[PDB]
Amino acid sequence: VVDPPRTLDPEKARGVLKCDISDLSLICSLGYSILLMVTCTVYAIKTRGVPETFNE
Amino acid sequence: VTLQPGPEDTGKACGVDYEVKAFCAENLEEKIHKRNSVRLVIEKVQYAPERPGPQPTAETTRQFLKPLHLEASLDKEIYYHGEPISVNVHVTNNTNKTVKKIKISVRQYADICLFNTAQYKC
Repeated sequence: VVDPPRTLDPEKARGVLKCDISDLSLICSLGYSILLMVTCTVYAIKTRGVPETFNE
Repeated sequence: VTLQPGPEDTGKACGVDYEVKAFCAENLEEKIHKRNSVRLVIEKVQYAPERPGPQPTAETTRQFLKPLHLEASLDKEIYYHGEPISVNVHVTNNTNKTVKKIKISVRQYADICLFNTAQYKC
């Protein structure tokens, strides 16, 4: 809501369509998901050899 | 072995047990009446070995990011129910750290190893 929903010309002669946001916005959005993934990996490696329900 | 039941457990307990059952029937594979049947529970047990084993001892060294060295030992290996357990601890601290508390505990482990089941520790 702070930045509601452009043409970018990287040299050459043709401008390409894009969303208003840079890709740094996308990476910052994935910043929380990467923390979730790190937490899940740590929790799944510390348990590891749990033999329940066919070693799930 | 019988696992301790809960407040609201009603029927047969969990664990492993043995019983003998004598019945009267025309054939073995067809039917067992309640009137013609006697059931008795029998316990298979083990008792303490007569020869004591080695003295239990343990040692660890922890160096942080000069070590801290901990040694622990017991007086004997085989104990009887209701008898005290004496543990001797010896700590040497060459570090600049300070041990605040010493926690000593006796813990039980139970392995349910028929289905794929986690081990019980307490």
